[PDB]
Amino acid sequence: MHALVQLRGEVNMHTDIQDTLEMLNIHHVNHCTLVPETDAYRGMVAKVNDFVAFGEPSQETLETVLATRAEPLEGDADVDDEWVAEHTDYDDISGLAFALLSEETTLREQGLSPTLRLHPPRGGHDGVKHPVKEGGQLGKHDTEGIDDLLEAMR
Amino acid sequence: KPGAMYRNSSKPAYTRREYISGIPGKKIAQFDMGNNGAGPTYPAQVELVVEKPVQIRHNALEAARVAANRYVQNSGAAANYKFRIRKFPFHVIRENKDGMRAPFGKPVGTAARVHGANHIFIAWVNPDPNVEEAWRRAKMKVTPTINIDSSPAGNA
Amino acid sequence: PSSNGPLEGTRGKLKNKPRDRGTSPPQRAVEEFDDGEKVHLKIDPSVPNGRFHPRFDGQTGTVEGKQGDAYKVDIVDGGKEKTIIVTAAHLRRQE
Amino acid sequence: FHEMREPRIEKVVVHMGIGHANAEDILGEITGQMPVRTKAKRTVGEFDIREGDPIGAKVTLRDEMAEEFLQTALPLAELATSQFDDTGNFSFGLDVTVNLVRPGYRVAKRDKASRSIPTKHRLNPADAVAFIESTYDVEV
Amino acid sequence: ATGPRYKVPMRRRREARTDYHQRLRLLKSGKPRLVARKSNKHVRAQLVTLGPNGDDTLASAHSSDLAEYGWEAPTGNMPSAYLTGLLAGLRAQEAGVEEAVLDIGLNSPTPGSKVFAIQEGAIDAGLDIPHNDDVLADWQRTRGAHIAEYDEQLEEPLYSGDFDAADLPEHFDELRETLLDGDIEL
RNA sequence: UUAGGCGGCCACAGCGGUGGGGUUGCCUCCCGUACCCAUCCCGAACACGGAAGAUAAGCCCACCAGCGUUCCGGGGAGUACUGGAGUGCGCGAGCCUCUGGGAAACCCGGUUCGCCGCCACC
RNA sequence: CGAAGAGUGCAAGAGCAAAAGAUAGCUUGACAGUGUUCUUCCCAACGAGGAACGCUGACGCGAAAGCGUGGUCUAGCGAAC
RNA sequence: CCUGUCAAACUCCAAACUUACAGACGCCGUUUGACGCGGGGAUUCCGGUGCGCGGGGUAAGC
Ligand SMILES: [Cl-]
Ligand SMILES: [Mg+2]
Ligand SMILES: [Mg+2]
Ligand code: NA
Ligand code: NA
Ligand SMILES: [Sr+2]
Ligand SMILES: [Sr+2]
Ligand SMILES: [Sr+2]
Ligand SMILES: [Sr+2]
Ligand SMILES: [Sr+2]
Ligand SMILES: [Sr+2]
Ligand SMILES: [Sr+2]
Ligand SMILES: [Sr+2]
Repeated sequence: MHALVQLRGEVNMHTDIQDTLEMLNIHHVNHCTLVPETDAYRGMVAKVNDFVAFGEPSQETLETVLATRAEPLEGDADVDDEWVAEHTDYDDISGLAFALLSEETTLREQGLSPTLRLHPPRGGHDGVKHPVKEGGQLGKHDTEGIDDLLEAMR
Repeated sequence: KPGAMYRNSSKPAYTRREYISGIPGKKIAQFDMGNNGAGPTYPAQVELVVEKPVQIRHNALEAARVAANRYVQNSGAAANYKFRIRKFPFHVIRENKDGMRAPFGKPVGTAARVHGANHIFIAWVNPDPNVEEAWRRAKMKVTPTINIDSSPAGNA
Repeated sequence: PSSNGPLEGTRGKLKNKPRDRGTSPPQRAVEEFDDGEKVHLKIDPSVPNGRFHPRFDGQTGTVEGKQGDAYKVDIVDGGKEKTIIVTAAHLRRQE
Repeated sequence: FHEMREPRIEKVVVHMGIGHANAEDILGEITGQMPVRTKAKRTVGEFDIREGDPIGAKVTLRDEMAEEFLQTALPLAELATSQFDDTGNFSFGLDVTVNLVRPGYRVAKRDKASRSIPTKHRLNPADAVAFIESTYDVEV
Repeated sequence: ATGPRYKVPMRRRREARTDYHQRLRLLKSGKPRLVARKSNKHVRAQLVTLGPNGDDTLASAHSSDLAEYGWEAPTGNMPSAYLTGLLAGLRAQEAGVEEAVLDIGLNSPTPGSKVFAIQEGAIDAGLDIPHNDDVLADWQRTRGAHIAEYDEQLEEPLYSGDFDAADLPEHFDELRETLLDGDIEL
């Protein structure tokens, strides 16, 4: 399961690429989505590769982000262990976070908005004109690397 | 006309003679030089390697070839060496010489397309490299920068 | 194009690979298809008659009855749906 | 082994290539059966401004008609060797062509399941001279 | 095969056994075929159908099994041919085959021919087959009269040993009779 | 399939070559022209009638990889080319990195001297 | 020996070998009526023209399946009054 | 035999890629009625630039 974060705007973005981001439920810069690793999805994220930051996050980071940014499929309700317990097939955020990673469910399937609307990266990111291997912030990241990003956008 | 007008591969391949007519003959006298009676069985084999893809008109091919071979008469009219210009000018080139109206050009010449790193000239000799000087003069009359390369010689 | 006939620019697609040259096997010129069956459309260079407009090569239509021995195949050209008269010789079952 | 390998005379074609005839009258007398005319393909300056038209005639003799002919035709000829085809054939001369071959020939002349005779069953120049020579006359 | 481009005929063309042009016009009918083939000693009639992996023989008869019903004569003549046609035809009937189209292969459509007799036989078996009475033998020849009268110009018995002495087309009348009702393998 | 008929795919089946097989179920070559039918001339062929002879042809079986072909491993080659991205380089024609794909020639070694369906048959 | 380099009326590209080529013989389907579909006009409306494919009629050749709605396919065409 | 070269109107090969149809996942539609159909009203038929691929031209803010 990968964390997908749009870091490059829509303007001048090819339409079928932007259309793909929207199919992955992201419609704004900095929004994040948890996409399971399937041949199908892999093709999608490869297409979006140059406008996103993606990689498998750690249980802890995914838990932090869910606690700090997850939202109800409808409403401004707070998503905490109490919320998760009385609304989801899980007992606490961790349980959820674990199911998401093990790809046994999705945020929508549990009644949460598919997107995690993140805050701009504190201290800024590595840049949107180069991929990870070249020192930029685009493309596939280390679990350690993707975590650094998500934590900064917490 | 200047090399400027044709040195670049900026047009589609135009070589089919079944559809092109009136192509000027070639100014290149020979392609095999030296004791072409003998085989490439020599100790040293140096070669002139073009460093950029370009189109070389037969005009420059003949000037460079002469410049080198003529000089390789530091070895003698019937000396002991081999020399081959391995490229042939297949690309027919034109010139629009009514302004931009019906401007397809008329055949005015032919050039050889040579890609970066291909060797245009190859010489075969005994430890008698007066040829390296022959190519300094040769590379002196063709568009691209070139590098002289000794292919089989540990006889420093 | 310099002209606009039915075979304009059909040099490649209406040409057989050297080994597929010569009269084609009759087995497939007699194949029977059922209404509703998905079929691929491709003209057979060796077969003169029963062809459809070359523009439609590559289409995969749905058989919907027949006219004489030829078949009536439904397809969607762009966004417009058309019907194509085509003999077995130029069709192959899908999958 | 042999027998189904020993040479045979399958057809003797006698023809005259005039280029104009009543020559059919004599070709029919010296052979025994009715002749047939030969047309000439392609037109030529030698006044052959006609493609489909009589230029000559011929007669193909098979079996007895052929032997009864060669018995009185071979004596007329002389030469041999360097006058024999690679297929063990030979022609001399009005022309006289003798077609020789081994027993299983029909396999390449029939309609159904035809097949071209294997080079091993194919007659040979030498095998030909032998057969003929071994039948009322001499070689070279 | 000289190289990459060389074109090798289809197998059955290579072997000179299947005329694919005639075969096509043949299949157009949509009907089964009355494949009529023959040899020097025997004759054969098969009712064939088209199949996903090759043709299908639904019925058939061979002059060899003609004996099983009382045939004591040679098997490469007209009476044999007719009878085999009838035998296969009858078997076809049982199998549910109602009609067919004559497939004479690489044989010639010679009037009076055996392939045509094979056809008359199958038609008499009740099979509906597109034909032309004007191209079929005149019955008496089918019975083998042409062979009896040939033996009339005796001097030496036609068949080396075999049966009879002066031959019997009547033997044919017996077999046709024996076939038009009852009997096993039918 | 101890030799057959009709095929499907239409060279993995082609080209060329070696060996084996017939009182018989057979296929053939073969023998023969009174008939049906045939030759713009020939029972050569086509057609018909038939078994004295043969396994030399064909055919069927077993096999050989020199040529042609199908596929596979290794090398060529992740090269050539390339869909996406870049305030990366180059005076420039042009190149490079990242991401997703990815040849061809050729060399070397294997495979391939058809496979499959239906009917018939010591 | 020879899968095709010939030939097939004419450009070019394409098709064709027990033929779509050659020869011979016979024949007039280069036929009448009325349509379907595509084309003309990719997608997407537009006429004349064209083609493929049906039904009916009448025929030719063939043993028959079948072939013939002109010449193997794509040019050779023209509104109202 | 060997040795040196090519192709917009060459191809024994052969991509990336584009494309028909179907299934899956995604997204979307069934009170926001999508897909589709019928009708009213248009405007519009001087375009330009970057990037990729171009064809012409020595080139061009052609
Ligand atoms: Cl037969
Ligand atoms: Mg909300
Ligand atoms: Mg043997
Ligand atoms: Na074909
Ligand atoms: Na044999
Ligand atoms: Sr240009
Ligand atoms: Sr002016
Ligand atoms: Sr220079
Ligand atoms: Sr004979
Ligand atoms: Sr400059
Ligand atoms: Sr790969
Ligand atoms: Sr036609
Ligand atoms: Sr395209």
